[PDB]
Amino acid sequence: MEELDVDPAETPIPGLGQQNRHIGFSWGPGDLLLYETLYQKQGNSETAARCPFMYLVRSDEDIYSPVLRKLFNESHSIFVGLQKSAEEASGKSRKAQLVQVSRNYRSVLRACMEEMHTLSESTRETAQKYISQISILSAMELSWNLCEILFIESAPAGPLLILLLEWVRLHVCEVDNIVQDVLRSEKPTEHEKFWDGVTGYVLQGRMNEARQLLAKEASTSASARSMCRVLDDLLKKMPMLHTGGTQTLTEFELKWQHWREECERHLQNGTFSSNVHMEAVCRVLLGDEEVLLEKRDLMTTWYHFLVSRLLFKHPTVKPTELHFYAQSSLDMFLAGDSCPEPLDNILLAAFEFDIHQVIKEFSIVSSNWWFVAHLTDLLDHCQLFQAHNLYFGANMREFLLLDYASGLFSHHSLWQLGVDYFDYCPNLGREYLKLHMERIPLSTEKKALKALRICEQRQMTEQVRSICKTMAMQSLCNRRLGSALSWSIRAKDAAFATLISDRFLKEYCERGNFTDLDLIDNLGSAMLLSDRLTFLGKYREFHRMYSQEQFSEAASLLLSLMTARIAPCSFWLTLLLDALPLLEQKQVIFSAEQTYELMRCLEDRMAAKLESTSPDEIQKQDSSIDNTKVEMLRLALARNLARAIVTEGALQE
Amino acid sequence: MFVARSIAADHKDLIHDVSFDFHGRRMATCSSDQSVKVWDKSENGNWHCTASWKTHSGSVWRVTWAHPEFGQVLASCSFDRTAAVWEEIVGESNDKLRGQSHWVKRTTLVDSRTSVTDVKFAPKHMGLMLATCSADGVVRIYEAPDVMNLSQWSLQHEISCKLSCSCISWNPSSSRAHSPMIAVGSDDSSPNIMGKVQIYEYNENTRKYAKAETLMSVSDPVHDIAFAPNLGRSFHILAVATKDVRIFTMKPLRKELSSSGGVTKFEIHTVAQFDNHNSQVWRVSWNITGTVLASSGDDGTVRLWKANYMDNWKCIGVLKGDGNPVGNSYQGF
Amino acid sequence: MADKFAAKFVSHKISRTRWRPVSASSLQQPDVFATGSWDNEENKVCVWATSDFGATSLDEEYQGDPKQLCDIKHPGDVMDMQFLDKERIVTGSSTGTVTIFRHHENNQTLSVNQRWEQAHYHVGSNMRAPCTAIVCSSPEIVSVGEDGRINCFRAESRDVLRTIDDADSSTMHGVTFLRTTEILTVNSVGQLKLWDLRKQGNDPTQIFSVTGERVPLHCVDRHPNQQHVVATGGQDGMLCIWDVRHGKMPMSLLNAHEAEMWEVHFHPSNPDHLFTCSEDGSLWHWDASADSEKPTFLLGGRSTFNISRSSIAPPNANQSLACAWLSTDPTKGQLEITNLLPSSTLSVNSLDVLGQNLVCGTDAEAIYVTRRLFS
Amino acid sequence: LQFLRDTVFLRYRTRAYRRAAEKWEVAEAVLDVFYKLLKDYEPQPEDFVDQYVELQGEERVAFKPPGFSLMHHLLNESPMLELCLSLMEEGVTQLDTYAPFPGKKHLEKAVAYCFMLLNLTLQKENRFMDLLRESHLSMIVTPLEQLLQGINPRSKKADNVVNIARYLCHGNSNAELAFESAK
Repeated sequence: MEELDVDPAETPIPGLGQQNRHIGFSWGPGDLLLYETLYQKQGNSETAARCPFMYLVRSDEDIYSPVLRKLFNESHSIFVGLQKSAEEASGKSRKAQLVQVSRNYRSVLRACMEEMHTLSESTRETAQKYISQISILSAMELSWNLCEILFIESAPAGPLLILLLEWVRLHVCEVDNIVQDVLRSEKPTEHEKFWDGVTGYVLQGRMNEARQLLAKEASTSASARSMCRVLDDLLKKMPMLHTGGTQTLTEFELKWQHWREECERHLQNGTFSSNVHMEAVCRVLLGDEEVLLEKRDLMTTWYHFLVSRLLFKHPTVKPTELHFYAQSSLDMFLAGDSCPEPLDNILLAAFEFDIHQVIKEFSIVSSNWWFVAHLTDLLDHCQLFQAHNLYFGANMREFLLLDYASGLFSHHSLWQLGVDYFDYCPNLGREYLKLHMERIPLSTEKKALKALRICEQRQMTEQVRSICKTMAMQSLCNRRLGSALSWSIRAKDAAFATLISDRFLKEYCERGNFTDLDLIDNLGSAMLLSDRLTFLGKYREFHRMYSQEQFSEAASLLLSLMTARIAPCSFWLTLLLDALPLLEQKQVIFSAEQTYELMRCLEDRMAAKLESTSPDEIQKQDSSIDNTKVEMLRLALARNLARAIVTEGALQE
Repeated sequence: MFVARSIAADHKDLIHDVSFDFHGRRMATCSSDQSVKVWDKSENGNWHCTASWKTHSGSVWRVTWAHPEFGQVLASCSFDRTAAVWEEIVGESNDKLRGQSHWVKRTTLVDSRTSVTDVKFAPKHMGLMLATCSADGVVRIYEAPDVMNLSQWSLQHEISCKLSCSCISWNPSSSRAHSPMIAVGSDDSSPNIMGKVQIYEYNENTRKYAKAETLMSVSDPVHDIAFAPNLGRSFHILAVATKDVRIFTMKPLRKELSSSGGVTKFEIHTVAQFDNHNSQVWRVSWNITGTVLASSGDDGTVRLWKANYMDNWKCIGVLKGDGNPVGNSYQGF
Repeated sequence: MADKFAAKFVSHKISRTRWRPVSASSLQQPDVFATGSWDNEENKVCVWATSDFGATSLDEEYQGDPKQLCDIKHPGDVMDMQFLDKERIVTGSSTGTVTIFRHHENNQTLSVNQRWEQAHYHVGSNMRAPCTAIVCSSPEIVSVGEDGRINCFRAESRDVLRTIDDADSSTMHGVTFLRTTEILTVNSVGQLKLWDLRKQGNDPTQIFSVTGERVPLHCVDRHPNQQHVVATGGQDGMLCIWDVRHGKMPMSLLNAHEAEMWEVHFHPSNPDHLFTCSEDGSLWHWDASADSEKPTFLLGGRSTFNISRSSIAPPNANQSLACAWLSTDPTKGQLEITNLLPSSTLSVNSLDVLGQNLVCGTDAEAIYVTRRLFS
Repeated sequence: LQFLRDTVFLRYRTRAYRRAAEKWEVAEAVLDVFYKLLKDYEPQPEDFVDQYVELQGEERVAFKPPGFSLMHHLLNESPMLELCLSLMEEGVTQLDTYAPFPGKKHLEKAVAYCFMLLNLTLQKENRFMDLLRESHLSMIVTPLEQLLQGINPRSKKADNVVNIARYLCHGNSNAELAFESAK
C-alpha cells in the first residue's frame, strides 16, 4: 500500500473518435451507471439513436460465475463457525480445529477446481479467462499451503519435511504422463525417457513403483540385475521417517551422512562407469545438478528446483539459510532463463516473512480482500502477536470488513450474509448498514425480520421508525386496518396516528355508521397510546355498549366523551340526540347537576363554534332542524329532571 | 466486457443532465428539447421509454429526486427564471400492482426571478426542509406542515449570505446535541474577489442561521462543493471543485459554551491540492458510502478517484469523451 | 412455551389457512384469515377474524374464539392457497377447476371471479391426476402435481396460459421458494428440480444412496435464518436440511421415527423451532432438528407428561468449539421433543405455527391456540 | 381398497372417544372383516400375466387385483406389522392389570384372527414364491423372518417374544392363542 494508486482503467469503446460526446456517471450500490451525453467537450455533435443497452461498470464482475457464489457461501459458513468457536483459547485444541478448518478449505477448493474445470471444458470462448483464473487461484493455493505449513503449524525437522514431501507429490503430476507416454510409444518395456521416468519416480519417493520399474528394466536388459540390486540396497539403506522426527535429529543426520558417503563411495569405486543413465542418476543423487542445468526444460520451474535441492543436500533447513538458498536458486535460474513475473518475488517475500509486507505486495499486485482478511483473523485468533505483523494504515481489519460487506451489498439477495459482519464493530457497523439499507426497498420477510431483530438488539430505532412510517403510509394508501394498527404500535408515532384517525373519522362520516369496530380492537383497550386514539377506541366500544343498552355505563361513558372535549360537534350532536331514549326512564345515574353541567359544556362549545365559523352550515341546510331538535330534547330533559327532583324530595321528606 | 456503444438516449438537441431514484429502477432526463423523459429500467436488462412530457420552456438544466418515504416529487432547474415541482399521482387502490399513474403539477416554486442555482432537498432530523436559492445570495427555507396538502410552503427562514451563491451543501447532525451545517460556495464571476466559501450553523441560542466561520483562502469562482457523509465523528471532509482538485478537512477545537459563543473555532487544513487535469472541473460527486469521488471537465475528460488508507485520492478511472478510454486496471474484490 | 389447561369446544374442522400478504415482516400476522376447511359444515372456504398477531397480541388472552365473516362454497377439495399480490385468492380444487377470487381486503367479502379449468388430460379414457402444489411469484402462478404438467399463468387470466409437458414427466409434490424468482420442487419419486422464472431448467439427477435415502418426500419449507436454506420432510423419515442456493446440497439429516412428515413449519424470531404435523402419531414439537442440541426439553414427547411455561435456551459462555446447525448421518431419533398433547386421544389434521401464535385445527371438533412458544 | 387403506388402520383408535370399548370393538370388527376377506380371496396363477388392456386402443394402467395388491402390500413394507405389535402391547397392558373388562373376548378373537391371517399368508407365500420366478416384472417380497426380527423404535427389537412370554404368565384362557403361536 503506497501513496500512488494504479493505472487508469475503463475499457476502450468500439467506436467514437470521429464524433464528440461525453460520458456522465450515476452512483449506486457499487455499480456505476454511465450514460452518453453531449456536455462540455472538444467539439459538438448531435443526432443519436435509442437502444436499451445501459453501461454498468463494477469491480464485482466475477460474481457471475457459479463457483464464486458457492465459494462465498462456504466462506461465510466457515467464518461464522470460526467466530463462534474462537471464544476460549487453549492451544492444542485450537491448532487441531485450525488444521481441521484448513483441510475442509482444501477439500472445498479441490471441489471448486474440479467443477470449474468441468465448466471450462464445457465452455469454449472463455477458456483464456478460465485458465488465467485457474493459474492465479493455484498460486493462491500454493501461498495458502505455505502459510499453513509455516505460520499456522510450525513443525520442526520431520513433520514439516513430510508435509513438503506430500505437497510436492500433489503438485507434480508429470511423471505419470511420462510413464504413460513411454508405455504407449514404442515398446512398453524400453524407451528413450524410461530412465528419466525412473529418476522422477525415485525423486518423488515412490519406491513401490521404482522397484517395479527397476525390475522391468533388469528383465529387459541382460546385464543390469546387479545394478538394480545395488540400487535397491542403497534405497533400503536410505533412512526414512522412522530414523528422525520422533526419534533423534542427530541420529537422522548421521544416517543421512552415512547414506551420502556410501553413495559417493559406490560412485567412485568404478562400477558406475558404464550406463550413462544410471551414472547420471547417481551423480544427481549425490548433489551435482549438471544434468538438471542441461535439461532445465524438463525440470519444470525453480520452485521444484529448490525443493529438489532441499531433498538432496538439505537434511536440516534453517530459515535464514532457506532464504539464502532460495535467492541463490532464483539467481541461478535467472542466469539461464529470465522470468518477468512477480510470483517468484512474492514467494521470496513469504519466505522472508513480513506478513504485512506480503499482504501489501499482494494487494498492490492483485487485490483480494477475502483471503487476506481470513488469514489475518486466523493469525489473530491464535492469541500470538509479534512486533513485525501489526497492521498499518488506518484499521486494516475494519477496511477489509467494509470491503467484504460492500462486495455483498453490491448485489440483490446475496446481501443476506452481510449483516453478521457488523457484530463486532465499535458502534459503526450499524450506521454503515443503515447507509446501505435506507435507500433500497425491503419487500422480503425473513430478511426484514432479522434486520428488525438485530436493530432491537443493538437498541436503535431511528431507521426502524423511518421504515415503519413508510409501511404505515403504504398501508393507508390501500386503507388497511390491522396492519396499520400493528405498524403504529411498533413505531409509537403521532402524526401518522392522527392522520389515520382523521381518515377513519371521515370514512365513518361518509358511511353514516361504523362496521369495522372489531378489526382495530385487537391491539389496544389497555395500552393508552394517545388521547385521540383512546377516544376512538372508547367510541368504538360505546357502539356495542349502547347496542346492548345499559344506563349506568352508558351515562359514565358519555360523561367521559363530554369531558374529553377533543372531537367535532357533529358527533356530540348525535350523542345528545340518541342518549335521550336511554335517559327517558326514571333513573338516578348522574344527578341533574352533573347532567346540566355536561349540557352547559356542550352549549358553550356550540356557541364557541358559532362565534368561530359555522356549525356545518356550508355543508348541510339542517341547522334549524338540529336547533329545534336540541331545544325539544333539552326541554324534555328539564321536565325529566324536574320530575326526578320532585320524586327525590318526596322520598327524602 | 461492457456492451459500450457510440450513441444513447433519444434527445436530438444538447442533453443537459439526468437523475435516478434512490430506490433505483426509475430515472429521468433533462435536455434542450423542452421535454423531460422518465425511464424505467426493468429486471430483464432493458430500459424502455416510460413517459415523456413537456415541463419548461427555457432549457431545463438540473433535476433532483426524493425518497418515496416522504413523497415522490421531482424538482428541476431551468434557465427560464422560474422553477416548478412535478408529482406522480396514481389511481385505484392496490388490486393489480399500481393502477393508472400520471404526472401532475401540484405546486410551483415561487420566489424565482433570476437564474436558479440549486433547489434540492435537505436532511430530516428536525424536519424535511426545502432550500430555495438563486443568483443573488438569498437562501429561503420552506417546510410542509400539512401532509395532505403538498402546495403549502411556509417560509420560516430567509438568510442573506451576500455575494452570489452558486453551490450549497448540507451536513446533518450526528447526535441529539448537534446542529446541521451549511456550506455555501459563491461564483461572482471574478477570481479577484477574496472570500467565496461561507459556513452557517444552527445556533440554539438564536434559533436562526448565523455565520459560523469564513474562509479567505479560496478566491476563485467556486463551481461545486460536497461534504463527506457523517460517520459519527466530529471532524468533516469537504471537496471543492472549482479549477483543480481541492479537498480540505475541518477539525473542531472549541465546540462548547463560553469559549465558543456565536462562532465555532474550526481549523481548515488542505489535505489534498492536486491539479493533474491541466484544465478545470465542473461538478464533484461523492459515493453513497464516502469512498469514491467522481468529476469531469470541459475538455471532455472524466476522472474518478478512490480512497486508500491515508485519506488521499488518486486517479483510478480516466475516461475520454471525444476519444477512446485507454488503460485497463480492475482490482476486484 | 405458554400452554395452559383451558380448552374451548368449537366443532369446526380446518384443513388449511391463508393470511393477508404481510410485507417486511414474517412474525406479525393479521387478525383476519381465509380458512379452507375440510368440512366445517361442508367442503368450502370461510373467512374468520380473531386476534392473531406477532409476539402475542394484547387483547384476547388464552382460548380465543374466532368469528365468521363471509362463507363461500368451494367446488372440490382445498389443498393449496397462496396470495399472489394483495387482493387475490387462488385456491386449488381436486375436480380440476382452480378458482381465483379478487376479494376485497377491507370489505371482508369474497367475490366470485374466474376459474382455470381442464386439468385432467388423457387420450382413450379419463384419469383424474390434477395439480397439487401451487406457488406464486407475483404476478405469476405456477401449478404442478403428480402428472408432470406445469400450469403457468399471469395476473388477470381466465383460461390456460402455459402448459409445459416436457419428456421428463415426473410426479411433483411440494414447492418452495429460493429468493425472488427461483423455485424448487420436490417430486413424489425422491428427486428435486430447481428452476427460475427467467428460463426453465429442469435437472432431476440427484440420487443419494449412501447416507440418506431418496424415498418420495412430501412437504418442504424454508428456514427463518438464511432464505436459501430449505428443509424437506416426507416418507423417508428424515427431515433433510439443505443449503441450496442454485445446486442441491444437504447439511443435516435427522432420522425421525414414528412419524409421517406431512406438513412442516418453522418459527421465526428464534429459527431453532420446527414443527412437523403428520398422521402417524400424536402431538410432538421438535427442538433439535436443524440446530444442534438444546437442553431441558425431554421428560415428555408422544403422549406422556408435558413441558411448557418455560423455553430454556442452551447456556452461552466461553466455548472453544463451533456449535450451530449440524445434524447429519440418518442414525439418530427424536432429540428434544416437546409434547403438545394434553394426554388425550385426538386426531389432528392442521397446525399452523406462523410465529408465536399456534393454531391447531383438529378432527375431534375442538380448537387449540398457544400464544407463546419461546420465552 | 384405497379407502380401507387410507381411512381404516390409520385413524380408528387414537381419535375422540369417551369409552374404552369403542376402540376395542372397532379393532375387532376391522380385523374380523379383513380376515374374512383374505380367507374368501384366493390368488390364482392367472394373475401373474401382464394384465394390460388392449381392446380398440383402451390403453389403461396395470389393473392389478385387489387381493393381489393387498398381498403384495402385506409382503413388502406395511404398517400392518406395527399395528399388530401395538395391538399386542395394548393386550398385554390390559391383561397384566387384571380387571373385569368386556373386551377380553374381543382381544382374544382379534389375536386369533391375526394368527390365522399370518398362517394363511405364509401358506399362500409357500406356493407364490414358485410362480414369481417365472413372472415378468416381479415385486419386492420380504420373508417373515426379517419382518419378525426387524428393529422397532421402542427397544431396538421386536416385542413379539415379550408378548408371547407375558401370555404364558397371564395364561387364563389363551390356550388356542399359544397353540397358534406354536404352529
